[PDB]
Amino acid sequence: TCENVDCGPGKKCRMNKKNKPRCVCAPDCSNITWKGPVCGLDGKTYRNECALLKARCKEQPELEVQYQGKCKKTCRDVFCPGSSTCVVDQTNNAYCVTCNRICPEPSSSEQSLCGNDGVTYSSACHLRKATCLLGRSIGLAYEGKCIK
Amino acid sequence: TCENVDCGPGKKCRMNKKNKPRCVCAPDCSNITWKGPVCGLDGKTYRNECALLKARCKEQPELEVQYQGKCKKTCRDVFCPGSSTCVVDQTNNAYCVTCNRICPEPSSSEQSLCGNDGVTYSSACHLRKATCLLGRSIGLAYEGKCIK
Amino acid sequence: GLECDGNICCKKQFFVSFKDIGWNDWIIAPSGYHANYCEGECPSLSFHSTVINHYRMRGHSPFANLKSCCVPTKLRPMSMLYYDDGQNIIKKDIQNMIVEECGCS
Amino acid sequence: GLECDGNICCKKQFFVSFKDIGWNDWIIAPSGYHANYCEGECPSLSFHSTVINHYRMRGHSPFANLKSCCVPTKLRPMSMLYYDDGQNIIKKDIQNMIVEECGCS
Ligand code: NI
Ligand code: NI
Ligand code: NI
Ligand code: NI
Ligand code: NI
Ligand code: NI
Repeated sequence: TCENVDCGPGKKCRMNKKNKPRCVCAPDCSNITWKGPVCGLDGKTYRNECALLKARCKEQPELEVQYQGKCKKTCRDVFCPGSSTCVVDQTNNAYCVTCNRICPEPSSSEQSLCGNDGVTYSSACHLRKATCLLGRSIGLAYEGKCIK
Repeated sequence: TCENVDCGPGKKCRMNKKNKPRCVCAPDCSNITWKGPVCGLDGKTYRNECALLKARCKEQPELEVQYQGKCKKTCRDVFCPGSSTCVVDQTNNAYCVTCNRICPEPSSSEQSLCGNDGVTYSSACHLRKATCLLGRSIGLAYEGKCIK
Repeated sequence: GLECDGNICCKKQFFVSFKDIGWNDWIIAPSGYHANYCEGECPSLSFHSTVINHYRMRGHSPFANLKSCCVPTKLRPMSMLYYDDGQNIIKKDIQNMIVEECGCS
Repeated sequence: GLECDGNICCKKQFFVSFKDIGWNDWIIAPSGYHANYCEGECPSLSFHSTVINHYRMRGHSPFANLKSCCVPTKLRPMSMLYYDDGQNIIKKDIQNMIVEECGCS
């Protein structure tokens, strides 16, 4: 009893352990161009893009390849696709992202922040922008303008 | 602005950090008979029953005193109230509970179980009953009747 | 405005007995509890509710036409002792067991 | 019977943009996602739903008159990178971010 069941693209019906009809993941892996390992947006290395597509169907609907090859520590050996650029997170894992560049200019200094780099940023947006663009956390030294 | 706010029994209105009116826990602790520490149903020792009543209002609506004094390991020094009796859990913490005594008798042996005690129990209900009554896990040796 | 009164969205205090349900031999303690539930008419938020709520704003495009309803907005844990698969006695503090507050989603 | 069609309880695919919402500088990645939502009419379960559902049975006493509604019955996680309070870059796999299935409670 699956003859009649239709589960749409990406999926197929299959008889389970207790005889019942179930829909299971079955993505199209028939023309993947890159044949090697891939690094998912979850920071996990997949054996190939087919394994990533099955995980996407099964567990993480927005999981995508963020770059080709195994997931890396540091941005040294990472090539980001398109206009994306590399950052590292809290444990030094590389991620390919598109950094925001638009920050409204505040009309006072109450939003000012002092980065660990000794630089005074006009707002959180400005510090976050320099951070993404640098490639790694700078971090907040304290709120307010840096003290001279 | 709390003059007008009424939050029912167990609670009072109090002005918070950002000036807004809020309802906060305030149970009646004015005639607690037992003055000492108590062991909550969560397995936590409370300084007194008032501290337990505030936790009940704040975080665990069914939290109750399960016995007086600090929570104990082993049932050796525990006095259970009423018709309740003592069992220990997985890490040897004492709990006062009311053991179920009613088990339907199965009409076959397919439900049979072999306990770690070498005893054949007619069903899971029967093993659970002996367990609660013993005071500590016996555990399943394997499904089916014990092999002679 | 939870505890139900005279008929909107509100919390109904409600006791379930594990014996009624048939779980009194599996659950050692407690014997039942005020699980509660939400009843009535709908004329802090999770991240998902928060992002979707933005597109529910009058006149928004695209527009999320979300089926609004009286659901729990606050839940509380309860401790329980029960038998696991090896028929061992286990205690846990289980989250989300009790409905504490109800509201229109 | 989720993906919405022609009007019962069903999952509506729906994309939210963190830029639309004003969180594009706080959330580094992704830039938006299909959060989805549930729409439509209501004419596996948590423990709470399971115990209450017993008292919803036709003719049951006591009776839980639960305000039934089209809500998510299945959710999925999504990875995200964002700035924490120290403005450090953090990655997490966040649970319950996406509505995957909808059903009448
Ligand atoms: Ni019943
Ligand atoms: Ni109760
Ligand atoms: Ni209440
Ligand atoms: Ni908008
Ligand atoms: Ni998407
Ligand atoms: Ni779907």
